[PDB]
Parts: sequence; C-alpha cells; structure tokens
Amino acid sequence: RYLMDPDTFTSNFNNGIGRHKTYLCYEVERLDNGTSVKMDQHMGFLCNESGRHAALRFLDLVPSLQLDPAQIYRVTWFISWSPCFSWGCAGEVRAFLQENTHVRLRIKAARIYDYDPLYKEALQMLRDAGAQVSIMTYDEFEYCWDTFVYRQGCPFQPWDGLEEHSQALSGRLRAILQL
DNA sequence: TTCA
Ligand SMILES: [Cl-]
Ligand SMILES: [Cl-]
Ligand SMILES: [Zn+2]
Repeated sequence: RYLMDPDTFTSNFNNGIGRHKTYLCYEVERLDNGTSVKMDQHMGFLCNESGRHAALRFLDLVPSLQLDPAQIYRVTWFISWSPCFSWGCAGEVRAFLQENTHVRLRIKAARIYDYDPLYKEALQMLRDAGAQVSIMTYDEFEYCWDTFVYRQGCPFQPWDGLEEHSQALSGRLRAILQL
C-alpha cells in the first residue's frame, strides 16, 4: 500500500481548524478465538470528491474488501469531519448497515461538521443504526500518524490545544447522543 | 480556510 503525506494529515486532522476537504482513514478487523486479525489489504485512506463525500466513497469500495457474511467485522473510520445529514450520507450509511448486518462500524471524528445544521440528526441516526460514534483522542491521532502517514520514523507531534478540543468535542457528542 |  502507501501512506499519507504528513502535511496533508496535519492540516486535515487538526481538531481546532477546519478545511474545505474531508479525509478518512479506515481499517477492518475481525475477532477470532479472542485475537485481533487486521489485514494490511483492509487498511487505507481516501478523501472526498466533487459531489461525493468521503463516507460514501468508503461505501463504494466495500465490495473490493471481499468481506464474508459468515463473520462479524469491525470497521473503524478515522474521519476528519463527522458525517453529514443534509446531503444524504448518514441515511446512506444507515441503509448500508441495515443491508450488511455483519459489518459493525466505529466512526471516530476529529471534528464535528456543524456547518450542516442537521449535524446532530446525522450522529443520532448513525448511533440508532448500530454505529459507535466517538471523537478522536490524542492516542487515536497518534495511532493514525503511526499507522497511515508517511512519517519516516518521525514521532507524532501534537498541535497546541489538541486535548482541549478533543475533550470539548467529546462532551458535545455525549450531550447530542444522550437520551 | 466547516466534504469551497
Ligand atoms: Cl458525510
Ligand atoms: Cl458547543
Ligand atoms: Zn455527507
């Protein structure tokens, strides 16, 4: 495979500044007799394109992953913006999850996409569809740096405010999802 | 610098 340019990672996953783009790093994992099987072929990253948000481009590539319906797979997204509602993507993901019940999705967002006035409805719909929605933490940024980025042995260097932003967004998300 |  290949790895993300470090400048692209830092400018798109900084949880204190937005970009007019969305990146999505993904991995697929399976638990077998209590062990983590995570294939290299099931890991990658992508970005949004004109008229197609990143979440939908991940849906586009699921057939190529060749998942087996006899097994449960845990799919994790590290996504620079939380999925939207108004352009249809939360509904598309919900439908996908209902049609592919062997897929269990974890959505870890660096930022909340509240440009969408219906951003709360997106998160609640994804939760209602069985997805585990959370806000990326320090450890998850470091994991993505170490796992998906062409870093060349350089360790993760956190930006100022990372923790303050992450914990603020996590509190926001708790209130959005609380019942 | 909110999927411009
Ligand atoms: Cl979306
Ligand atoms: Cl707020
Ligand atoms: Zn969308």
